[PDB]
Amino acid sequence: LYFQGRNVALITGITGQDGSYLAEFLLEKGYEVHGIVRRSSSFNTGRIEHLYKNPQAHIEGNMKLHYGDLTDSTCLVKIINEVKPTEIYNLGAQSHVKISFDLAEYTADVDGVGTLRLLDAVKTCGLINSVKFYQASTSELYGKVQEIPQKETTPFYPRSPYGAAKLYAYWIVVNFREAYNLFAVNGILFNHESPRRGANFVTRKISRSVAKIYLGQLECFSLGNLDAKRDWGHAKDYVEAMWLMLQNDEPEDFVIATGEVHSVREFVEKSFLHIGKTIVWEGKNENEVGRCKETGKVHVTVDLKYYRPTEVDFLQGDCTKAKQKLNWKPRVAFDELVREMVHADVELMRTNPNA
Amino acid sequence: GRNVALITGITGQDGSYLAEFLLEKGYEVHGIVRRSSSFNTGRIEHLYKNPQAHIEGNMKLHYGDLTDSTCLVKIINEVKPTEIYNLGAQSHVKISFDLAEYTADVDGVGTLRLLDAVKTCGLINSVKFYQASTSELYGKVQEIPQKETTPFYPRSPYGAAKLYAYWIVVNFREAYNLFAVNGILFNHESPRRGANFVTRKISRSVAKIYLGQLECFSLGNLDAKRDWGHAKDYVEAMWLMLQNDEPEDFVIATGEVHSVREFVEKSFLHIGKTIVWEGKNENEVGRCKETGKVHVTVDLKYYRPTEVDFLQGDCTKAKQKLNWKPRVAFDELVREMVHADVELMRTNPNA
Amino acid sequence: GRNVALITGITGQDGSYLAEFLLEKGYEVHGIVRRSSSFNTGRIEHLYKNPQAHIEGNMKLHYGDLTDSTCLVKIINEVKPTEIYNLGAQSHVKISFDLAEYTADVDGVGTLRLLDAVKTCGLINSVKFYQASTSELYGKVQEIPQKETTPFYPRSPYGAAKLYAYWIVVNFREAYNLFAVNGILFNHESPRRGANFVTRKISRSVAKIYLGQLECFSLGNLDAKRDWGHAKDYVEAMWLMLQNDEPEDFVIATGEVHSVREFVEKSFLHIGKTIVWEGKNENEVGRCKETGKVHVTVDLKYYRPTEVDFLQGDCTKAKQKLNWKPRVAFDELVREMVHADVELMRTNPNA
Amino acid sequence: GRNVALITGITGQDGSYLAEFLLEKGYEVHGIVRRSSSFNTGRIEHLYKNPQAHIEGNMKLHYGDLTDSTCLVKIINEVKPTEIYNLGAQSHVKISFDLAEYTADVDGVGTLRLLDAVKTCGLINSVKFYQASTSELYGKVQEIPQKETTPFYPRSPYGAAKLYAYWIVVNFREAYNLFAVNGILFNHESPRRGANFVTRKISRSVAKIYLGQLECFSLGNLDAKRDWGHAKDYVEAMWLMLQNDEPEDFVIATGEVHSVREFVEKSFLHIGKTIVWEGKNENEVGRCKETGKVHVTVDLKYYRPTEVDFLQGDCTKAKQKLNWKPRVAFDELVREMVHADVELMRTNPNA
Ligand SMILES: NC(=O)c1ccc[n+]([C@@H]2O[C@H](COP(=O)([O-])OP(=O)(O)OC[C@H]3O[C@@H](n4cnc5c(N)ncnc54)[C@H](OP(=O)(O)O)[C@@H]3O)[C@@H](O)[C@H]2O)c1
Ligand SMILES: NC(=O)c1ccc[n+]([C@@H]2O[C@H](COP(=O)([O-])OP(=O)(O)OC[C@H]3O[C@@H](n4cnc5c(N)ncnc54)[C@H](OP(=O)(O)O)[C@@H]3O)[C@@H](O)[C@H]2O)c1
Ligand SMILES: NC(=O)c1ccc[n+]([C@@H]2O[C@H](COP(=O)([O-])OP(=O)(O)OC[C@H]3O[C@@H](n4cnc5c(N)ncnc54)[C@H](OP(=O)(O)O)[C@@H]3O)[C@@H](O)[C@H]2O)c1
Ligand SMILES: NC(=O)c1ccc[n+]([C@@H]2O[C@H](COP(=O)([O-])OP(=O)(O)OC[C@H]3O[C@@H](n4cnc5c(N)ncnc54)[C@H](OP(=O)(O)O)[C@@H]3O)[C@@H](O)[C@H]2O)c1
Ligand SMILES: Nc1nc2c(ncn2[C@@H]2O[C@H](COP(=O)(O)OP(=O)(O)O[C@H]3O[C@@H](C(F)(F)F)[C@@H](O)[C@@H](O)[C@@H]3O)[C@@H](O)[C@H]2O)c(=O)[nH]1
Ligand SMILES: Nc1nc2c(ncn2[C@@H]2O[C@H](COP(=O)(O)OP(=O)(O)O[C@H]3O[C@@H](C(F)(F)F)[C@@H](O)[C@@H](O)[C@@H]3O)[C@@H](O)[C@H]2O)c(=O)[nH]1
Ligand SMILES: Nc1nc2c(ncn2[C@@H]2O[C@H](COP(=O)(O)OP(=O)(O)O[C@H]3O[C@@H](C(F)(F)F)[C@@H](O)[C@@H](O)[C@@H]3O)[C@@H](O)[C@H]2O)c(=O)[nH]1
Ligand SMILES: Nc1nc2c(ncn2[C@@H]2O[C@H](COP(=O)(O)OP(=O)(O)O[C@H]3O[C@@H](C(F)(F)F)[C@@H](O)[C@@H](O)[C@@H]3O)[C@@H](O)[C@H]2O)c(=O)[nH]1
Ligand SMILES: Nc1nc2c(ncn2[C@@H]2O[C@H](COP(=O)(O)OP(=O)(O)O)[C@@H](O)[C@H]2O)c(=O)[nH]1
Ligand SMILES: Nc1nc2c(ncn2[C@@H]2O[C@H](COP(=O)(O)OP(=O)(O)O)[C@@H](O)[C@H]2O)c(=O)[nH]1
Ligand SMILES: Nc1nc2c(ncn2[C@@H]2O[C@H](COP(=O)(O)OP(=O)(O)O)[C@@H](O)[C@H]2O)c(=O)[nH]1
Ligand SMILES: Nc1nc2c(ncn2[C@@H]2O[C@H](COP(=O)(O)OP(=O)(O)O)[C@@H](O)[C@H]2O)c(=O)[nH]1
Repeated sequence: LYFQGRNVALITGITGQDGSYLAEFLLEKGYEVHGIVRRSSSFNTGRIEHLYKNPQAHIEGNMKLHYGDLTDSTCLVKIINEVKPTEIYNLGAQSHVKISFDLAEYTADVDGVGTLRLLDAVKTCGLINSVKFYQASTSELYGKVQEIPQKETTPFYPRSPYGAAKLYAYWIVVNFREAYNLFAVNGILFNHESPRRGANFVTRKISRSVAKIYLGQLECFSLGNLDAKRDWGHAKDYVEAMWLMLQNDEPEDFVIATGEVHSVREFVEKSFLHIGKTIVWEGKNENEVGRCKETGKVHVTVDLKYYRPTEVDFLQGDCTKAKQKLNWKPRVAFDELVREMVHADVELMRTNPNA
Repeated sequence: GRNVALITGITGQDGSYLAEFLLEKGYEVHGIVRRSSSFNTGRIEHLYKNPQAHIEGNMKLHYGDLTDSTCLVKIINEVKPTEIYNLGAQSHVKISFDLAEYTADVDGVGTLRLLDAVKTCGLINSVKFYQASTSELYGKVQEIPQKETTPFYPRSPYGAAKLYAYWIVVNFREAYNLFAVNGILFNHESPRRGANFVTRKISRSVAKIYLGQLECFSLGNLDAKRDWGHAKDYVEAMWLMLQNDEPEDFVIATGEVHSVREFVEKSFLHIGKTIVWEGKNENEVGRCKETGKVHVTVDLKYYRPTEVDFLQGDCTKAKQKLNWKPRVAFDELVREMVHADVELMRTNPNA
Repeated sequence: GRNVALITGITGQDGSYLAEFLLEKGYEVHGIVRRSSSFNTGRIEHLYKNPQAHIEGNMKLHYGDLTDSTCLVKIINEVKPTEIYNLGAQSHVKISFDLAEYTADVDGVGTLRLLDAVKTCGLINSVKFYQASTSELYGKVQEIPQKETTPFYPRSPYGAAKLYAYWIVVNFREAYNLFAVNGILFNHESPRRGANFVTRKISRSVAKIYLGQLECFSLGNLDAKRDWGHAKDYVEAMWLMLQNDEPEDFVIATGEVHSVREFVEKSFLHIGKTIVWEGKNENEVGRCKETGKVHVTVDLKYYRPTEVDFLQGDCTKAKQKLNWKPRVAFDELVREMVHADVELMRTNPNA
Repeated sequence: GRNVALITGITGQDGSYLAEFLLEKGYEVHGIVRRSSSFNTGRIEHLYKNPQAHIEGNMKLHYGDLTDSTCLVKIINEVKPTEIYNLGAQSHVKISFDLAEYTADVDGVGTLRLLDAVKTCGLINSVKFYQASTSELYGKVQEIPQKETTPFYPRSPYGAAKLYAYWIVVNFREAYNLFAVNGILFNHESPRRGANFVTRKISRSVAKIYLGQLECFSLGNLDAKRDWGHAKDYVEAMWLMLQNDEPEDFVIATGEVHSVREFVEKSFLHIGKTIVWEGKNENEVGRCKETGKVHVTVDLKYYRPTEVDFLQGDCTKAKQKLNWKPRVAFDELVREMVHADVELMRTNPNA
């Protein structure tokens, strides 16, 4: 049964980057934390296995995991009915934009309709007035940005099947809030990174590749659009904002961002500086290369296979509303983020060159 | 010289008028029809070459479903259309609250399945694609009237699914140079409109009352306001949007607003009865002034959890670029629908 | 005790007869109806309390779909049935080859969704569940005649989907002690049979030929042999299966076999014509002895890629345990269908 | 000629051994990999041309999912494989009871999606298709031993989904003349086996106990009896089936039966411990004879609602027609698995 003082979180996507930090953040506050984990042929729990009570035996304590999938309605109802959460964080998703162009229907089913399935499970279980629901929305919703900077009232313009699926999810969450008075909020989070970031997102790809070059495991790597500009924060700061949004007296949507913009090119330059290399760019378009000023070796090339058919050229978030209402502020700035990711990947690649 | 149209949703209101419109222009018209335990082709069976033997001529029908990717690829490969009109949908807003996932799968993901089939079949640079978008996208309207630059604010699972479809069509246009357009059509009605949409519900019920086959019927929100046009005028806009030199999205509307209550009042005037209202909210009833008899009541079961209170479309862009303009105005629409349902109900009291 | 039935597929042939059968026994009958752009309730509209107003009495209808889990849970939680008859299906074998995935989703996974909805609602010990299984499971028959223990060998995507449904029903029975049964029904027909199944296609076409509305029609495999009963007899067997003390699977059939050719011959005799066959394979035609006119041809588009040549059911187990026996035999079934279709086609040549 | 394999499920146990096998035979090997938030390629990363940079040579990987029809068509159309091995599946029986619908969509309908992609792509005449069928199809075994003609009786949602897949493969073979075969493989294990299948759970746990990193572990049904072979031997059989001149289904098994209890006993013997059993049912424990410590308990949460008590395969047909025989017998299998897991746990106590 529900009672005041019992805090029970259900996290979809607990094995991902954000889920892993959010689980840690909520455990520290004394929550019982439940997560939904996909069945996989090998365990996919590497980011959260340190949160077992006994990590050698994989015995659970205050973090409890359940097999499920956002495409299986019955499994979501069974889990929610057993857990009776006070807070639900829907972080599960096919979260990669480039992959969404080749997996557009799967991305729609998980990222769009899966949000509806989870909301519908809350309603089926009779929990509409018992649970607070956080939806992981995204600055990708702004796509071809209609305003600079982007805030909660900037109109959406998605540019991928991922963005379209997340737009459905955004509005179905609003509809449950308005139709049924579910406390449900959209966190419109701008890009956020960490050493736990998926390896094929651009920041982690750069930090991994720079680490491999530093260690002699790699000579060169390829990127797509060097001129893309992004607002990059640290995932550990942003999961705190997710929790603050469910602590708010009223269910409101918020932009969470740093408000500071950098290019992919700058992320590359700063990463290489951390291994003592100055990158000099030469050429243009798909023939642009990044050369080490000291040695003259080409370390970065461009490959059109990494371009997106409809690029998101520029993102910059204005989080004034969150600063005023939630008293949220980012604590990690861009330069520290880059150093932390390169440093962590150098250590990772030293231990395991196949990592 | 080749004009081959493929219409999903050909059995519905709009598909039936669009089929007639394209046949009149000499198109070969193909339609996708759902398997049904009884035939669902009543609106188009007059377009068979031999309607007694159900033998096809220039309108050809194919079993399929917007939730079955393989069947869509198979049909598009066989037909090789030059124009595709995606009119198929679970199109009812109230039903979408109880069938939210089905509505997402057909109206949202089904649009992606059809676009993906176009791409799979190698047609991305030859076919022109029309998406049936909707004024329901404006939902809780952010401007009056609503135009192409008015932000969307959907208010039902139908609206949210159609918003996904709107943007996935834009993405296929922008990513792959598909000639694909969104028709943002405001409400449009006809004697072929589904019986549980408000206008046809009213005209059917008023017809039955005129013929003494019914005494009373119940509605939901009487003060909802809508921009109502005639479906036969609007399918022409769909075709015009694919004739345009460049693929653009357009609002199609009359720009004139009336309430459900006004549709009731005008419908009853056509059968010689003046409705006067008494009471409030779910206790409001509509009584014939001349006889004192109650003919209209309100039932909360017909309300929607999140209502769309007001729609009024501004189709300036379509007027200027497509030269489209509506022909049937509200008063004629009501008269036409009441007259047609009187003729139908005369033939069959159970209709 | 409470007698509340939930019928999926209530608008179909069997659902319409089962609803009548259960209403006569005093049940409250609930059905799940697909949203459709025209109403699909023609077989059951006479069961409204007021058929002119479409007001429900003891038969109550709910919009839903076997591919929407949430909707199924909502309906089962509202209705709390004591008996569930899962008759809803894409039931056409030929169309299943073009709609294989949709047929799997509705006929196979939909049965699982309904069973899971029962379990989700906490009714696993409180409901009896009937699954509409089919002689198509025997496909390439491994025994003649076929009984409950005959090994299955399906021959179409419909057969495969129904076989999944058969085994998931058995698994719910064995794993969770659900009172769930498979009715393995052989072909059953009626004047309400879908028009594109072979028996109704023949009876409709013979009627149209009698009335001068049609000259000729085409069939597929004339040599297919079937065990054909009357749907009205067979819905009684479904009910008897849920009255049984223990959940058991049963074959329901006549045990008598006739060819499609024979059904054609007997149907034409009821309009006073003796059909005489000439030619072979795709060139075979049936000609009226009295007039010399060709009335039947063969068209390969009606062949199935993997035919089911022969079905003959052995219903000894049901005769012994349920005291079930069919009341309508083949000759009376034919007469009834031809007679009903002449009446229908006289009233409407486009029917 | 051209030898290009497409392996779904390449990241799994069998896919990793099959990829190795086909690369050694000179094939270009393509694999479909699911998007995952961390890479799921641990079993095959040594097959990159440069494993430090994850650069591909003769093994090429493609993102996809068996539930996404468009992605399968794109991959198959790009690869143009000569052989397709459908190993991708939710392959865990206990998990299938909680994930019944997902298991149906991937293991059942996903097989149809892959077959339909072959057909869509025009490859029906140029590809050989292997389906990963399973002795779980026999479930409550209807013959002992089980062979190709033994009737199936599945006992889980996994079994039911794989039964759908088996018959849809047969139907593509018979309807469209696709060279498509069902490998009916009995249980096969290796040091790459998923950690929550019973053999690998035992070997992992015995290794952790040996190294003092675990005290005890729990099992479900100790008395279940299985036919266990080595995955490395069995992937050769898959390839042999597609080398056959005619498409036939084959049982692949050892024909030797052992219990879970015996697997436990033999595993502990390899670390120098004699397990002795005391108690009954869920209170049964396995105790070290030497030290008196309890190392094995029983937990009903690992029981399946409908167990498969006994499997024993008869692979006479494969021995005659394929000249296949297993190289690894049960005793060596146990030894290899415990030794491998000891070596793993020495490197990483959290493994
Ligand atoms: N990081 C950003 O910059 C950012 C910005 C805004 C919004 N977002 C959104 O925020 C959320 C978390 O981001 P992230 O960076 O943590 O993404 P991530 O690392 O890619 O984690 C995705 C999670 O979702 C799970 N998942 C995927 N498909 C699923 C399914 N069908 N059913 C259930 N679970 C499934 C994954 O499981 P596996 O481990 O099994 O793959 C993983 O746990 C996502 O919804 C993402 O779209 C991210
Ligand atoms: N009328 C309006 O005021 C209005 C306004 C803007 C946009 N729209 C959109 O315009 C389009 C047509 O409107 P309408 O009034 O003609 O709607 P309609 O009469 O309800 O017709 C709906 C059509 O879609 C078909 N359909 C439904 N589910 C399907 C599925 N799963 N697969 C394939 N076909 C399916 C229906 O087939 P059955 O006959 O088998 O049910 C019917 O042919 C719809 O997309 C509607 O949402 C309508
Ligand atoms: N008649 C036989 O000889 C025979 C023999 C053995 C087994 N069966 C099985 O017995 C059952 C009834 O047979 P029938 O002859 O009555 O079939 P039918 O006339 O084709 O009726 C099929 C019913 O299922 C409904 N339905 C179809 N797809 C649906 C979906 N996605 N969600 C919900 N409902 C859906 C149809 O609704 P619409 O009206 O909207 O299409 C109709 O009510 C079927 O399962 C059939 O496969 C028939
Ligand atoms: N081993 C046996 O004893 C045995 C006996 C007979 C038959 N089988 C069948 O043989 C095949 C392989 O067995 P295994 O032991 O190698 O199983 P496994 O280790 O569990 O591998 C399962 C594979 O399928 C992939 N997969 C899961 N869901 C998928 C999806 N939705 N789309 C695409 N790929 C997906 C998995 O990817 P992730 O790595 O991303 O999870 C993995 O590559 C399976 O079909 C299994 O059912 C096994
Ligand atoms: N541990 C690990 N790391 C990998 C793997 N593949 C790539 N990377 C690292 O990922 C980062 C970005 O590389 P990318 O090419 O931008 O990533 P993609 O995900 O787009 O493509 C990768 O897909 C793989 C998949 F199997 F998923 F299809 C393979 O095809 C691989 O060759 C390809 O690079 C870099 O740091 C890589 O080292 C892998 O299997 N295991
Ligand atoms: N021919 C016909 N007309 C019908 C039928 N049901 C309603 N109407 C007419 O439709 C108009 C609107 O009535 P509504 O109540 O607003 O329509 P809904 O679709 O919301 O609800 C209807 O659903 C039916 C369904 F079976 F689909 F669930 C039944 O439950 C029916 O009782 C209910 O009215 C009016 O003019 C009606 O005459 C029917 O079966 N056959
Ligand atoms: N009332 C009505 N009857 C029809 C219709 N089409 C066929 N029949 C009658 O059905 C019987 C069987 O004919 P079939 O050709 O064996 O039926 P199919 O379902 O295989 O094919 C039919 O499909 C239709 C569909 F639209 F669904 F795709 C059209 O293509 C139609 O031309 C074709 O006959 C006969 O008695 C017919 O008179 C129709 O639209 N309305
Ligand atoms: N490396 C690793 N090994 C694990 C993990 N969990 C279990 N094991 C090992 O698996 C073997 C079998 O254990 P089981 O309990 O029979 O396995 P299940 O898959 O049924 O259940 C497991 O599910 C997990 C999941 F997150 F997936 F839900 C967690 O709940 C975990 O506590 C539970 O054991 C043993 O050798 C374990 O060491 C893990 O996260 N990482
Ligand atoms: N993932 C990825 N992104 C790249 C690459 N090269 C440039 N980018 C750009 O980097 C930006 C951020 O991409 P990503 O990290 O995947 O996050 P996104 O904002 O969700 O698309 C996008 O504009 C990409 O187009 C590359 O090799 N991989
Ligand atoms: N369908 C329907 N709508 C009603 C009824 N009573 C009032 N309305 C209102 O009429 C308006 C138009 O409804 P509808 O014809 O279904 O078309 P919509 O604009 O797409 O929702 C909506 O605001 C409804 O809430 C009723 O009985 N049925
Ligand atoms: N539906 C249909 N079946 C035909 C036709 N001609 C021959 N048949 C055969 O009649 C038999 C019964 O078919 P049908 O009535 O559809 O029921 P089924 O037994 O479920 O396939 C099958 O063997 C068909 O192949 C035809 O024109 N239509
Ligand atoms: N996975 C698993 N199986 C167990 C356990 N204890 C007993 N078994 C039995 O071991 C047998 C083989 O199980 P498994 O390795 O998962 O493969 P399966 O034959 O496909 O079910 C089954 O009869 C299980 O019930 C356990 O803890 N885990």
